[PDB]
This record gives sequence, C-alpha cells and structure tokens, in this order.
Amino acid sequence: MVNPTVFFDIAVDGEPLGRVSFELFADKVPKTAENFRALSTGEKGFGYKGSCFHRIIPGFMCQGGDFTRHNGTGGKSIYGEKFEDENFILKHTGPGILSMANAGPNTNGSQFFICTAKTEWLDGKHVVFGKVKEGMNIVEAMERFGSRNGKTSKKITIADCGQLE
Amino acid sequence: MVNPTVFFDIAVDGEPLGRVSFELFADKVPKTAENFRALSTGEKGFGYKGSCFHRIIPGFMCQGGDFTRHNGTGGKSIYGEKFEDENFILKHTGPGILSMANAGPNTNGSQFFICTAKTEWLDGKHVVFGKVKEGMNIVEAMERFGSRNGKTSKKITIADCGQLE
Amino acid sequence: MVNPTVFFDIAVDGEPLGRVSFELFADKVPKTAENFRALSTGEKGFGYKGSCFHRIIPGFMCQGGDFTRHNGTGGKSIYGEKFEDENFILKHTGPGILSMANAGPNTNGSQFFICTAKTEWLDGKHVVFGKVKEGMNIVEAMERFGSRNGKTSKKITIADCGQLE
Amino acid sequence: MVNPTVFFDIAVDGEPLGRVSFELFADKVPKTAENFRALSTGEKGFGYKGSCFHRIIPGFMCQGGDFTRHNGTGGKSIYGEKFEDENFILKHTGPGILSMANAGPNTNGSQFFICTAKTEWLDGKHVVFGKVKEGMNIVEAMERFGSRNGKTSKKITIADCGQLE
Amino acid sequence: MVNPTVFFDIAVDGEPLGRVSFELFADKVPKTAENFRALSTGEKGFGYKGSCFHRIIPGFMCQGGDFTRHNGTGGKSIYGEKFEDENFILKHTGPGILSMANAGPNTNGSQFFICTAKTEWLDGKHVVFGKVKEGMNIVEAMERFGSRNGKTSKKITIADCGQLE
Amino acid sequence: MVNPTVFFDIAVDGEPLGRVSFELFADKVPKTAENFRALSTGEKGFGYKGSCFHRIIPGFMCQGGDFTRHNGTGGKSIYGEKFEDENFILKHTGPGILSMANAGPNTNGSQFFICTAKTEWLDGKHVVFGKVKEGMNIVEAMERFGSRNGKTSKKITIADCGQLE
Amino acid sequence: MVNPTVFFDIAVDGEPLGRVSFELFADKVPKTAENFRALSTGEKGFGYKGSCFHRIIPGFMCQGGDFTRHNGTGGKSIYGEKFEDENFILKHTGPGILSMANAGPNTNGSQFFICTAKTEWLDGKHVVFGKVKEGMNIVEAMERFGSRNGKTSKKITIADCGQLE
Amino acid sequence: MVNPTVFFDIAVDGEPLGRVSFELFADKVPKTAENFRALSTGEKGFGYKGSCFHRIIPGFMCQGGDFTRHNGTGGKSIYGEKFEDENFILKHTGPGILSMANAGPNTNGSQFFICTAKTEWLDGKHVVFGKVKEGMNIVEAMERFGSRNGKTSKKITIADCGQLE
Amino acid sequence: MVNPTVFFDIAVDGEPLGRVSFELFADKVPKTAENFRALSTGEKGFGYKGSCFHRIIPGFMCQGGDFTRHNGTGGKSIYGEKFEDENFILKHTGPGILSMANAGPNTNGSQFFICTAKTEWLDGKHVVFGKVKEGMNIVEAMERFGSRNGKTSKKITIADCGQLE
Amino acid sequence: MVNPTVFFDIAVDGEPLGRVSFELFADKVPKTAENFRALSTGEKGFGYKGSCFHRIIPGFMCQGGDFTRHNGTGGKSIYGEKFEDENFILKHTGPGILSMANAGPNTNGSQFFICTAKTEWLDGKHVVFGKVKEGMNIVEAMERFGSRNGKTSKKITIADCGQLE
Amino acid sequence: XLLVTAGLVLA
Amino acid sequence: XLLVTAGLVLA
Amino acid sequence: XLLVTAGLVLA
Amino acid sequence: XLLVTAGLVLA
Amino acid sequence: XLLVTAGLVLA
Amino acid sequence: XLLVTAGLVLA
Amino acid sequence: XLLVTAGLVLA
Amino acid sequence: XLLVTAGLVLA
Amino acid sequence: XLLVTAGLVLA
Amino acid sequence: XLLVTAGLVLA
Repeated sequence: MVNPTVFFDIAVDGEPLGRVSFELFADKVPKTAENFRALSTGEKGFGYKGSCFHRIIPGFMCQGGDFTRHNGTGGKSIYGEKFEDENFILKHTGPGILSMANAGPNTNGSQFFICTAKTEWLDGKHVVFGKVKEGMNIVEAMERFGSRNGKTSKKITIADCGQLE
Repeated sequence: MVNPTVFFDIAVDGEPLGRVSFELFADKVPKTAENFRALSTGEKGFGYKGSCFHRIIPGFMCQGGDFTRHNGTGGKSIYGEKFEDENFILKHTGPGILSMANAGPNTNGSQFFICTAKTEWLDGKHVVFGKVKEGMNIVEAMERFGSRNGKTSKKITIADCGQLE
Repeated sequence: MVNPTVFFDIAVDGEPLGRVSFELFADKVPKTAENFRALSTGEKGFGYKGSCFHRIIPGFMCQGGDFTRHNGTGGKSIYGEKFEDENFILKHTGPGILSMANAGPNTNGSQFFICTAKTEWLDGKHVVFGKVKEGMNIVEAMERFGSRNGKTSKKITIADCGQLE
Repeated sequence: MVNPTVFFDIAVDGEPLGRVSFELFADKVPKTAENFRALSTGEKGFGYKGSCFHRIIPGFMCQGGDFTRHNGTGGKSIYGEKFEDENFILKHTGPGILSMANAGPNTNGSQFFICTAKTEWLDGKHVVFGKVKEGMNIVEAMERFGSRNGKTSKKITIADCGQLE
Repeated sequence: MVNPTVFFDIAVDGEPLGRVSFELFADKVPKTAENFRALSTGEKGFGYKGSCFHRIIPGFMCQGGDFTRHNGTGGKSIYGEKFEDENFILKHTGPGILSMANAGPNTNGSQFFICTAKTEWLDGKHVVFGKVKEGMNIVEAMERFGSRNGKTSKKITIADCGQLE
Repeated sequence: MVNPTVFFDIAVDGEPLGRVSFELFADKVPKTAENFRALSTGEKGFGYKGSCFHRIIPGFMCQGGDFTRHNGTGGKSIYGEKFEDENFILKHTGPGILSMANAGPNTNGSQFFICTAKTEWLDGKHVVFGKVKEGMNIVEAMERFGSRNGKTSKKITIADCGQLE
Repeated sequence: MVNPTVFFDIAVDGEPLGRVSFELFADKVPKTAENFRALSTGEKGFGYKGSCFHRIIPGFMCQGGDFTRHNGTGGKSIYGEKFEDENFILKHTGPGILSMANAGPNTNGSQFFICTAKTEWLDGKHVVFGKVKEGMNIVEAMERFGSRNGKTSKKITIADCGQLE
Repeated sequence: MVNPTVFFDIAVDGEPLGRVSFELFADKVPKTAENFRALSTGEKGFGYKGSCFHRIIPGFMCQGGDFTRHNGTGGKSIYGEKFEDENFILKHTGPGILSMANAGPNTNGSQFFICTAKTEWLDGKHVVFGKVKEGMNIVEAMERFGSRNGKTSKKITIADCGQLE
Repeated sequence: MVNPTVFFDIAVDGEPLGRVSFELFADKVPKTAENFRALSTGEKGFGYKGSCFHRIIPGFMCQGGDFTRHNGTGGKSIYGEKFEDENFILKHTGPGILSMANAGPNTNGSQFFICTAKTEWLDGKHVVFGKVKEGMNIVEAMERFGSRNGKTSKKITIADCGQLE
Repeated sequence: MVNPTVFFDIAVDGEPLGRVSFELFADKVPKTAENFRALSTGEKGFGYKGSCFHRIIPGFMCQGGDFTRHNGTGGKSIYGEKFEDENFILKHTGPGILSMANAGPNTNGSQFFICTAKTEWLDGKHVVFGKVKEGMNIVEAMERFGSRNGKTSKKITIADCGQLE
Repeated sequence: XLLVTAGLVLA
Repeated sequence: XLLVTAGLVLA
Repeated sequence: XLLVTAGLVLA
Repeated sequence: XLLVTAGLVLA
Repeated sequence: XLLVTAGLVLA
Repeated sequence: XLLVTAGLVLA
Repeated sequence: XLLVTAGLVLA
Repeated sequence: XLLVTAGLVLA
Repeated sequence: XLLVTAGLVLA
Repeated sequence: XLLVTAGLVLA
C-alpha cells in the first residue's frame, strides 16, 4: 500500500524558491495522511495552493496550513472543522519531520509544521505524519525569512502543490 | 438566544399527512440545535428535505435523518462526518422528545428519533435537543406504518421542511 | 410502550399450587424485561416451562430460571451466553420484587429471584426488572418448602408460563 | 428478613453488672450482622462468651471482640481471617451504635465497638451494623472504668451471651 | 471581603455610548476578580483602557479584553501568560453575567465576555466572576453592532475604566 | 490444544476462484478462534457458507462475515449477538492477517477482514485471531474486484468452507 | 463529646489587647482539634505561648501558629512534622471560623488562621476545626494592624493561652 | 522459604495409576502455595485426599480441588470462604503449570488446574503457583479420560496426597 | 552524600552473640535511612538500644524495632508517629536486605526486618533501605531461636548499637 | 535551535571565588531552559545578578535563585508567579546537574539547585534542565560554606551572570 | 432490545 | 451471607 | 471457550 | 480514513 | 456553535 | 486521635 | 490572590 | 501467609 | 517557550 | 530528610 508523495513549490513573495516533496506515512496514520494529501491536490475543492507559511522560527520549525484566516486562527480538514488525534506512534525524531499543529487534544484541522530540528518535547501532543523526501535545502532557505517570535519578513507561499506518488 | 422552531411536512407514499413543528432547545444544546436547524433549512447545501423515516417502532419512536444512505448507515452533520455529544442536561421525559441517534459516544451526524413514549433507559447515551411543538397527532399517525422490527409499510418522507421562528 | 404481564403456574411434586403473574418494567429495563418475557412464552424454542426453583431461603427469596443445568450453574439468555447489566434504575424495595441473579457484573442469563423481603444490600449489583402483580400468596406458599441453606424439601416446578399482557 | 436481637451479660471483675441487648441490622448488612450473631451464640465453636472489652475511652466508645489475643491484635470472623467491608449504608449517628473495628479497608474480623457518642469522623471507614436496644445505662456504667488511653481499671467481661430474637 | 465595583466608559467609534458598572465576586473567586479589577484600574502598567470588544454575537454575548492583539489571540493576566481556572462555583445564570473566555482548561488571561442571555451550556468550562451592576441598557446598545459571526460594525471601545468602590 | 485450520472456497459470481486456508490462533484467542471455526463448519446451524465479501479496498483488506444482512450491518457469533474483545495479544503484522471487524469495543459478531497490507493503526482496537496458511494468491485475486470505496465489482462468495485441521 | 474551649490573650506591642476564646470541633475533627488544644496548653513541651500573628490581611483573616520560624515557614504538630487532612466536613461559613493553614495536601503543622469573613473559595482545601466563642471584637481590633499584603504594623502576640473546658 | 514439594497418588476408578509430585512456588506466592500444601497434608482437618478431578479437557487442563460439592461449585481455603489474588508474577508458560481456578477476581478457594498446554490467555486472571516436578506422563494418562466438555469417562481420584520435601 | 554504616551488638539471653553492621542506602532512600540511623545512635532521645527482635521466622526474616511495646504494636519514627513510604526503588533481592515493616501504606515507624531469604512477594509494599555489610553469620545464628509462627525461644536483644561511618 | 550556555561569577563575602558555566538543555526542556537563560542575562529587567545561594548542604546541593525574598520563599519566572513542570525526561544523574526547586507540582518559579551528588530520589518530582559545563571545582568550593541544615557562613553571591553561547 | 443506533442495530 | 449468585454461592 | 471457572462455566 | 467497522463506516 | 474561545474559534 | 483500630493504634 | 499557605505565598 | 506487619499479623 | 499551537500561541 | 523545596522545607 504505497505511501503517497506530495510536493509544494514554494515562492518568496513572487520569486520561485524551489520544490519540497514529502512522503506521508499513511501506513502509520492513514486518516491524518489522507487529510494532508487531499488538501495538497485540492480535490475536495479547498486546500493549500496559494496559502502562506505564517510562522517561521529559525532552528525550530516552519508553520503553515491556515488557508482560511492565514494567521493561525483557522484552517479546516476534509473530515470537518476538527478531527481527533489519530495516534502517537511516530516521534519528532529530527529535521524534516512534518507534524500537525493543534490547539490542545483532538483539534487537528489543516495546520502543520515542518521541523528544522529534533523537537522531542512535542512528542505525544502533536501527530507526526510525514517527512521531507527531497528539498530540505529549500526549507533551510525558508528559515532565513523568520525570527525568534516567528514573524516572517517576506511572504512565503505554496505557489503550487499536488501529488507525485 | 431565542429557541428556533422548524417544521416537517410529512408525506405517506406521496400523499400529505400533515405538519409537525419542533422547538429546538438552543438554550441548552446550541451546537446540536444549529445542526438540526441548518439541516431542516438545507442552507448549507444538503439537509432533510426528501429523506425518509427508515425505522418506526410503534410506542417507542420514529427514526429518520439518514439523507445519504436512507437505511441507518449514513447521514452527516454540518460540522463534518461526526461531532461530539454536546452535553446530557436534558432527559427523555415523554412523547415528542427529539433526540440524537448515534453509534456509541460522539458519533452524532444527522440521524434523530422522535420518541412516542418516555424512553428513560436512553438517558445519558443520546443527546436530547428538541420537542414537538405542534403535530403530535401526525407523529402518532406515522406510528401506524411501523412494526416491532422497525420496517415501514409505506414510504414516510419529509416532503418539505424549513424554519418558522 | 406497555409493560407486559407474564404468569407462572407453580406445581409442588406435580401437585398444582397456583399462579403468579408479574408485571415486567419494560419502561425502565426493556432488554432485561424482553429476555424474561420471551423465556416465559417459549417463542425462541427454550424457556422456563418445566424448570424448578432450586434455592428458596425463607424470608429472603426464591431463585429459579436455571433451565439447562437445573442447579444454579446454568441457564442462557435469548441474546447469548450472558448479557450486560442494563442499568440499575430500580431498587429492591420490598416483597414481590423480581431481579436478575448473576455471577458478578455483566453475567445475566436466565436465573432470577423473587424477593420475599426488602433486600437493599443487593442494590446496584442485581438488575430489578419486575414485580409480582397477583399471586403473592403462592410465593409465600413456596417459601415454606425452602430452608436456611436454600435446599427445597419438595420439587417446586414452573408447570406452565406465558404472557397475558 | 427479620432483624436478630443478641444480648451480652456484662461482669465487672466478676460482679454482674447487667444485660445489654442489641438489634443487628441484617436488613442492611446481613453478612456483618450474621458474623456477630453467630459469634454471640458460639455455634461455630468459638465466640464472645468470656471475653473482655480491652479498650474503653469515656465519651467515645468501648471496644471488645478480641477473643483470641484479648488485646486488640486478634479475633477472627466465622468466614475466615478477615472479610470485606460489606457496605457503608449506615452512619455512626449517636450513642448505642455498634460498628466494626478494623486495621484498614477489608480487615473485619470479630472486634467491634459500642459508641457512647456520635462518631461521624469514622463514617465511611467502619461498617455500622447494630444498635443497643435495651441496657444503654449498663454501657454508660462500663464507660466509667475506661481512661483517655483506653486501658480499663477492672476486667470488663461478657459473662454470657446468646440470641434472644 | 467587600466586592469591588469597576466601570467601563464605552465609546462607539466617536460618541460616548455610556457607562457600565460591574460587581466582581471576590467573595467567590478572589484571584479572578483581582485580575479584572487591577486590569481595569491599569495599576500594573497595562490594562483594558483603549481596548475594544472584538466579537459581539447578538443574543449571546460581547467578548473583549484582548489589549495586546485586539483580535482574540492575546491578552495577559497580572499573574503571567495564563492562570488556573479558580473554581466553578458560579453559573451562567442570565444576562449581565461576566465570565472568562479561555482556550481550554487553565488558560485564563484577560479576555472576558458579558452574556446578553443565560448561557448554561458554558457552565463548568468558563469561570464566572462578575455581574453588571448598573448599565445593562448600554450592553444592549452594544449588541446592536455585532452579527452571527461576531463581526462588529463600529469600533466598540472601552474609552475609560477604573474602580468605583 | 492444536491450532485448527479452516478453508474457504471462493467464487466470483459463479466461477470458482480458489481455496484459501487459515490457521486460527486458538493458543492465543481460543474464544474468538472457536467462533470463526464453528461458523466455517456451520455446525451450529448457521455460518459462512454462501456469504459474500461486501467490502474490498485494494491494498488494505477484504471484509466479509455478514451472513444475515449481507451488507455490513449484520452477522452474529455462536455465543450470541456480540461478544467481548478477548485480548489484543497479536498485532496486525502484515498481509494475510485475519482480524475481527466490530462497531467499537466488545461488539464482535461474525464479520472479519483479511488484511492485504500491514495495518498497524488498527492494533489494540481489533482482535487478531488468524493467518492465511495456503492461498494468499486467491486473496490477491479477490483484491482486484474492490475499489477505494470498498464496492466490489463482482459477487465474491464463499462457495464452500469447513475445517481441515 | 464535649468540645474543648481554649483561649488566647493577645497583646499588641506588649499592651494587653484582650482574650479570644475558641470552641474546637472535636466531634467532627478530633485529631485536628487535639493538635490545636495541646499546642494551646503547651503540654508536649512546645506550643503557641509567646508566638505572634505573622500575616494579617484585613477583611480576610489573621494567620499565626508559626512558633519555630515566626514568619510562615515553620511550626510543627504534636503528631510530627506534618499530618494528614483529617476530613472536610466543615466549611468556611463566615467570620471567626478557625482553619488550618497548609502548603498543599496533607501538610498540616501548627499554623492556623481566624477568618474575618466567609472564605468559601478555601472550602475543601483547608481543614476547618473551630470557631471563636468570645472575643470577636478582639479579632476585629487585631485586623486593624494588618495591610493588603499581610505585613503588620505592631507585633500581635499570644501573651498567654490555655484550656478552659 | 524453601519450596515445598507435594505429591498426589492418582487412582482411575479404583486402580492405582501413578504419582504426580509438584514444586510449589512459595518464593513467589507463599500464601497460595501454603494453602495448597496444607490442603494436601490435610493438617487443618480437611483437604484433597479422596477428591476427584471433575473436569478434564484434553490438550487444555485437568481441574480438581472441589472436595466439598465435587462438581465445581465448592471447596474452601485454609483462610476461609475465599481469598485474594496474591500476585500475578508467574505466567502459564507451558504443560505442568499448576494454577488456581476462580469465579472472577479474589475468589480463590481450593480448586486448581494442571495445564497440559501453554494457556497464556489465562495470564493475569489466574494465580500461577506450582509446577509438576515428577509424573508428567501420569497427567498425560489422565488427559485421555476427559472430553471437550470436561466430563470424565472414569472417576479420577486423588487416592493419597501429602508433602514430600 | 556517603552512605552510613550502623552496627547492632546482638545478645541472646544476656550473653553477647556478635555484631551485625549495615549499610544504609541514603543515596536511594535518604529519609528512611536517616530514620534508622538516628534511632541507632539514640540521638533524639529514644532508639533501638535495649529493644528485642520480637518475631523471627526461620528462612524468612527477623523483625525488631518496636522499642515502646516490644511486641509489634508500637515504635515511632524521628519524624512523628508514622511517615510516608519514600519510594520503592529497591527490591528484596535476597538475604541481608533490611526493610521497613508497616501496617498498610504510609505507616512506617521504627519496625524493620532483616531478610534471611529473597522475599519478592513484598516488593512494592515495604521500603527496602539497607543491607547487612558484615555479620550475616550472626543473623543466621539469630534465625535458630525463632519458629514458623514467629515465637522466639530466647530473648534476642540489641545490646548496643550506633553508627560507624 | 542550539543549547545555550550561561555563566555565574561567584563571590564569597565580596571576594571573587570563580566562574561556573552551564549548558542548558533547551533540546529537552525549552521553556524551563529559556526561563533560567533570560534570568541570567537579566533581559526582562529582573534576574539572578546579585542574588545568593541561601541553602547549601555539603554532599547534596547548593540552592539559589530567590532574588526577591533571598531566603527561599520568593523568586518568580519570566512567565509569571509560577509555571508548569514541563516534563520529566532528564534524570538526576550525578554532580553538575541543574534542576528546579519547587513547592509541589507545577510551582516552578526561579529557584534552582546544583547537585553535588546523584539525587535519584528526586527523579520525577523536580525538572532537570542543565549541567555544569565548566567550573565544578568552584561548586565544590561553595560546598565548604554550607552545613547539614543548609545555613551558610559566608554570603555566596552571583556577582555577575550572563550568556556565553 | 430497544436502542436507536446508526448501523449495527442491536436487540 | 445472603447473596443470589449463579455457581459459587457464598456466605 | 476455554476458561477454568468455579460455578458458571462459560464458552 | 481506513477503518473496518460494522454499520457506520467512517473516513 | 456558540463558544467563547481565545484563538481557534469553533462552530 | 480517636480511632478504633485492630493492632497499630494511632493518635 | 487570597490564599493561606505556609512558605510559598502566592497571589 | 508470610507478611511483616505491625499489629494485625495475618496468614 | 517553543510550541506550535493554532490560535493562543504561548511562550 | 533531603528535599529541595521553596517555603516549607521538610525533613
């Protein structure tokens, strides 16, 4: 049951920066992985294309996924406004881990974060569901546009996104 | 907050039977009442109009609300596939109590039942959220088409529905 | 709903003693009351007819319903080997109360007891589901054939049984 | 069920003080009541006849029941070493209450105490099972041989005991 | 204990709408009351003066207190980022009840809401700590600028605030 | 004991496809294994002979066992309407695992699924009780008639079934 | 059983202010009442004579009992460094209630407080064990020497203390 | 402690079959081991000599120990009616394991079973306390007189028993 | 910290037997080890000098430490009448282990036992806090004067004791 | 991110003793580590510069961080009064370990201790967040000025402190 | 028995 | 005692 | 099933 | 999602 | 629905 | 204190 | 706030 | 049995 | 501190 | 004993 691969073509304001591809661990967390996959293709009619990364903290993570309010207060899943934490099999083992952002237990929507470091203090509270397959260097480039409080300086946008595998 | 009233125009094999109006206890269970209200107006693009009461057991209840599979295995809320049990403040105190059908804790979608008897064994397991305001005689007329196993003898449908107050 | 009424025609060593009728509280415990009702009608191909009261302790209760082993170690329900404790709404408030015997939580089958006293130390551990409607004098007659240890002196049999209401 | 009455004939250093009778609440705690009743009759070949009240604190209670070690470290029930705390339905509501002494949860044996005051701080930790019926004046007399530390000044003995009712 | 009474001078865009006064239940929730009182006088260097109500839903409530972010994602207490839910002794009994907004258990900051109706579905989740003493008509006037989604039409601002008694 | 082997002879509409044999892990889950064994022989008067696989999702599993409603809503165990989850010793370790389908805790009847992938997200929620011994290639062939939604494209039936070992 | 009464002769900077007597609720909390009684008589070698009230907050309470460090960090019971929270039968119902100060659950030593108001937010976290019998006017007089932060303007001392009854 | 060894001299109907000896794990479960040891020596005036194995299921186990009712409903321990589950240190690792039969938690009396197979599904519910030392082929011989329902075909009797080392 | 060593000079019926020294695991259980240390030096007044081992059971342990009642019902700690179980880091791994006797959780006073065997059934209920450093042969000699019931044959006394390091 | 290193320049009575630098494990406990780091730089306007070690017990630890009351009753975090125990991932493994002092669960402020020994009894009760990178000999020197009760004899001050990396 | 569920209807 | 069980009748 | 109980023997 | 239930099949 | 939260407002 | 125990009597 | 503790006095 | 208690010594 | 929440971002 | 608290230092 092949795990899917999705990609994001990142843009800084308007400038094309590059492509990041992700393997989604549908063999561990199928529902969380399906949500992200369908939001990447935009197949349910809504999704990530055009949304921006609203909070980048260098040496920690890049947070995106709020395509409804663009500031961290929104987003939604393909299952409804929120869905349960599927399970906590996977841990935030290092850079490139992709995990769900949430506002306490069972509040998963569309927001996610790509870790640029190992964040084990988050284990057991955020569901890990993917990993950067190629393009880590593009995430390391994105880091440069954040700050300690998380505010960006340029608009980091998902110019295009879809499925590959 | 003012408790909304919605109506259902019931048809037996296409012939009109009558109207049942319901007061929804939004003062107690607002998320559960807005789900049923929005599904009776069909404002969110889907709802109860045209669906049928798939299971009627005389002297117990009439069950309906499965507008996707029409047999008890479907339905969906305006909040998504399922939503949590809001609270269990209200009790199944007698005929005309409107309460949510579910498949165990927090699996509310769109199916409901209208009690034609006091069903206190269900207290604490099903969220009560409304009461027949007018049309109890119409609900008793519906009863006549059921059986001990729930099979209806004629198709009982919600011909039209919407909000009055 | 209407609570059913069943009867048991009791016989002592063959010689007929009389009839006890029981109202079954289907408005409180419908699954427990339906099990007792159907084992009294015999409509599933097994039931109480011909079985005996194996334990009678005067001033306490008459226990019966073991139709497969006849000695306290058997019986079965119409739902399978055992079924869940439905709820503990009712209490053992006095003589004539009908309650489920069991071998710990959720082990209800067919054994039951008729209380000849208030047995409130059993509240919350045994499901109450019925009461003697007419025939208490037959239960008081039955008491006389039991002993402090429960052994009966004569074979107390349910000669016939069925439904009335 | 009918509640038994047992009596204790008290002797102070050999001189007969008087008879105390107790009602045992078999209707609330039958296993605890039966244990005390059979130990008063002596029918199992051991019991209270001849033993002493080893600890009496005036204004609080008289404690007895240790027929094996006579100092509070023994006693045994008719069911074995120890038995379970039956239930805590009854409260230590005033003088005359009979309750079980224990060494923590579920360590009931034969030791008991007769309250000469309301002892509500003990509610929920000691099983109440009886009440002085006649002879509360003999119990008030026994108190006068106690002290702040419980040691008596005369050997207070249950000269004889048995069942009445 | 003597209960504080604080006031807000409300301004709708330009013209002063009026003054609302509040009794703070320091006799029930002293830590939550002192937090609102101190934030209304501004004695710790920050407070409510100048902030606006950012979400008003007619017939439900007016929410404000976000003096840092003004949109619902901020505020802070005089104790730090957040503080514990003090207790849930008081209930949301009717209009003019003043209660803490939060983002789940133990996340109280400075945001509060003035209920314009009985909101009993919120009992046990939000700490009630005050009541409008005089000025309800001004809250009713504020009502009339909201919408089903909370959007206001005018900047409803707390022009001045302090402590009366 | 020795672990029994059962076989299913699969038909696609009319055409025989092949036989699948299963080892049933009676050394781990004796009650769950005996249920499947007895339903495969049909020795209690009902069982799997002639039922169909009503839901096949390629790369996940083939679900069958509903011999009473034939659509996912029926089935029954030899022990009654449902039985307890026996234990969760075994895991869903890869293709050919046989596990019980259910509708939440302790609702095992007769429906089961044969995994065609490692499904570890189901561990702890579904009781594993068997493994395909010979015939995995037939299960592979069955896969081809499914779809993302489980709908089969042909009537996949258990033409014969019984015990070998 | 006769509750003891103890007194404290208070002296402000040396000047005798007056005597406060307290009834100790030994019929509800005997171990907690005995600790205070014995510290009051000083019969174990240490106790309250000569100690001061280190923290007095007007309209809330006067706290004392720290006879070892005299500042809130010491004191000790007659049972050891600390003892268990006996029970929470009594509530902080109004002025003149005497309750145990503590540093969280089961840390009772010798420090106590005399409430000058109903302090019900403390209910269930501090053991209430006594009440002012005469001298509430002395406690109001004491109040006057405290501040909002608890510091006192004069040394309030227990010049003498003992038991009366 | 030093682990005792007990023996049973087994007779089929009337004829001598052989001797089974058991190491009792008093280093792990001393109270359970001592109960078996004393019931084998018969030192308390009652015990296993003369009792029969009442339920033998081939490839599973041989159950005995009911020296009072001889059918599974009786037996008593040297500590009373029943006693607690001592601990679950040991597992049902394979043939020859001696474990306690029970009727749910903490109902250990005198009934035990000798496993003729590994029975790990019983781990954590039955206290393992011993193992066959000499004589496994005698238990294997005993097996052959059982049935799938446990009814033996010959009366298997503990003709003699006692302690060895 | 460095772990203290204490010694006991044992005497049998007055005549000197020998000395046992102990290492106290202050690195694991500082409060429990300090209690034993201070009681060995007698520095707080009271202590073990002059006390007897009141219960010795060959092959199990020697129990002592009750310096007030000398029979198992007394003793006290340097922290008060009883103190909490500090932790259960250490296990009763074999002979020479020194562990706390108690009367349920958190009732540690002064009584202890020297294990003459591995006693793992006591793990998790009794705090292990030390081990015999020199003198095991003296503990073996002491074993000789016990019984299966604990009764000693000669008075085994701690003639002198104190600390060494 | 990278783990920060802070330094303390220690002064005994004003005389420079030496510098201790610490690595703070922001990769395990980021919120606990940022607190200590910001209090060392003093960037939030308050901090450790000038404070003292108020309790030093040789062979255990040196405690400090109370910059407000200087005796053990004060201190505060950059997050407010107190903050939560972040997690208990790291253990007290030896000398050099830096850990939070507290007054029960979730009462972390600014007080810390530097272990001069392994303190495994504190595991799971105190959050470990750093280790001495260089300067252990200076900590061993500070040890000299303490006593078994914690009182020092010289004022040990943090004369300067800040961040290195 | 008498329940109102969505999918596995029981007795 | 006075219980109503099915199988191990207790006191 | 395969249990070892005393009194109510189950499947 | 990928569940195997009996009656209310969810995502 | 009708909640008063700070940050993720839900229905 | 005022307890009624069997063996370790406490205050 | 208004607590009565022994040692860490909070708001 | 083999316990080490203070006061009520059990089997 | 370093959290990734949706709405009330804390330290 | 050997604790590190803030306020009520115990043994």
